[PDB]
Amino acid sequence: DELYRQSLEIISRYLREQATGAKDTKPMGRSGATSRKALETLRRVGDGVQRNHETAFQGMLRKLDIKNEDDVKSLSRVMIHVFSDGVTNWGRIVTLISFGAFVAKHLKTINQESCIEPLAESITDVLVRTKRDWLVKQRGWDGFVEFFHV
Ligand SMILES: Cc1n[nH]c(C)c1-c1cccc2c(CCCOc3cccc4ccccc34)c(C(=O)O)[nH]c12
Ligand SMILES: Cc1n[nH]c(C)c1-c1cccc2c(CCCOc3cccc4ccccc34)c(C(=O)O)[nH]c12
Repeated sequence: DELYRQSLEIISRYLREQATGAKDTKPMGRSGATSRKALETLRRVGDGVQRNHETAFQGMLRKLDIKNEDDVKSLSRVMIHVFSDGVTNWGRIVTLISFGAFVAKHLKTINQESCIEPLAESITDVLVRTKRDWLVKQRGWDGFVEFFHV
């Protein structure tokens, strides 16, 4: 599943980098050129989403109890419901991933750096399960990068 693999690469890298501060230097798989600009776009736009929605993000983070990987999987119930309701557009997707980064940074501060990879898998699973046809119609990550271009 190449859309899943590329999406997990992009989402995983962004959440880990936000949480640790460090860029992951390891090589990308294929479509790495698109994955790179998608990461550039996340750093640029995603960082501002977290600032601009800080109150709402902190409020949702308070409502989440994440003690183990079973609780990461339980979150996916909230993620599917809130993300499935409403209009589909690239703003929804960048919000989904930016709140992922906001949660991963918290998970690192509480010594749960380990839940970050499962969190990224859940986010990617929800994104592709709910929006695969729309994502393909929009040229996937090439569409994401074009949308936020400039
Ligand atoms: C119109 C609407 N209704 N509901 C939702 C969700 C959206 C929506 C639609 C599109 C984007 C967003 C965003 C991201 C922040 C602003 O986006 C941009 C940032 C930088 C350059 C851009 C160049 C072109 C277009 C957007 C850009 C948000 C958000 O952060 O809250 N919401 C968006
Ligand atoms: C409550 C509220 N008020 N104003 C805004 C902005 C928010 C808000 C706060 C947080 C996330 C969102 C989303 C994305 C869909 C739901 O994503 C998640 C829900 C639960 C756990 C998660 C753990 C990791 C990653 C994603 C998660 C939206 C949206 O889709 O429009 N809005 C959100």
